[PDB]
Amino acid sequence: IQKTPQIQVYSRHPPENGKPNILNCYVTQFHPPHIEIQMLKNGKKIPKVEMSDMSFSKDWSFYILAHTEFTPTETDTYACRVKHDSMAEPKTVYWDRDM
Amino acid sequence: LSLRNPILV
Amino acid sequence: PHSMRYFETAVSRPGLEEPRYISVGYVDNKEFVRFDSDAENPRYEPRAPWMEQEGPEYWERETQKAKGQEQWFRVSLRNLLGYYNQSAGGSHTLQQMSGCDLGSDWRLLRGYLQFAYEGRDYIALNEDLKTWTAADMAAQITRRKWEQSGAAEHYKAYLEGECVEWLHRYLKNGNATLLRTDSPKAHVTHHPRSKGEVTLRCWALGFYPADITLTWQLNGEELTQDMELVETRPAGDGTFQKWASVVVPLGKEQNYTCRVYHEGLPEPLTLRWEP
Repeated sequence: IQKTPQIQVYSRHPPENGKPNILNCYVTQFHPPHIEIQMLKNGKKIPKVEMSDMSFSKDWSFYILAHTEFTPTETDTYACRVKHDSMAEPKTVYWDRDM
Repeated sequence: LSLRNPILV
Repeated sequence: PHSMRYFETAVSRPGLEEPRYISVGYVDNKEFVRFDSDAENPRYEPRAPWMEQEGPEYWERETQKAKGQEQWFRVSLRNLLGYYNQSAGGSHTLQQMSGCDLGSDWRLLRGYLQFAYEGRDYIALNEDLKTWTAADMAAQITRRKWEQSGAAEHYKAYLEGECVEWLHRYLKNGNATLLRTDSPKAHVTHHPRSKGEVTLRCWALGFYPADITLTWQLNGEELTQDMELVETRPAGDGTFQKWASVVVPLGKEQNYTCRVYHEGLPEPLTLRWEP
């Protein structure tokens, strides 16, 4: 009995290049509760990824917020890779500054 | 304040 | 309207006899207390600045009640294995929701208590706080066991006494933080979408509480069936975000206006793309 996670990757504040901000990864609507989440800068793991809160919602599906510090630039890429039982392969969602 | 379960499943 | 909830989870893991037990307290959807057995020193902890008003005795007892909970969840998980004749080689989950809503009249409106096994309805306490609702055949064994033992009487006493009591307390203590609003910092952005069609993003940022409403308008008519609406997301600082986009014909953007509705916004906002 499995639910695929939904993924949103977004900054905390309006992104401007060269200026520090916080990159979020809101993972929702999933079961089982065990999940592996990684946030990346150009395909490399970003250190010190603070895991806000394991919890679940009214429908019993679990959620969590992964966040780290990042410096938005013109040519750097940022992503959140999620591995979870429901998926046959790790999913990778890129950060888009218009989303 | 937390709640404690009286009887087992 | 005001509420208090406790979301509880025990997860049996492959090989570990102990389940991980996680308990989170909510006051009007705001996390105020947390307990994670996976912490190096598992104890209930403040998750809101107004909880600091409680003393060591409050934290000491809560933590003890939690260890008692840990044991309840484990045996239950073990008993649940047998009911559904499952193999003891994998992992399973037992979740619980309990609490109380208060109406506009700070009086009690409703008690809440519901259980789940594998993320699916198992057994729940009826609103009358006297009768139980089972979800499948396995649940009925707990139903019949609980009806006899007077379990419902005990849960009723908590959901009508202590739940109410401490919520009223938390509401007085966390008044300054809980009854606050942060109105949204909305703005419209402009991006390409397709050949001779741009897209219009109506953002709403840094707002509290989570509840919000974004609408798009063409010729004084809401564009409900044509609107890409993301679900509300936390900023990580206690505020929330949401945006809504439409696909508009190029050179005809000024025709479109964005509207924002929030309880911290006496007059609703009206926005349009600014070249």
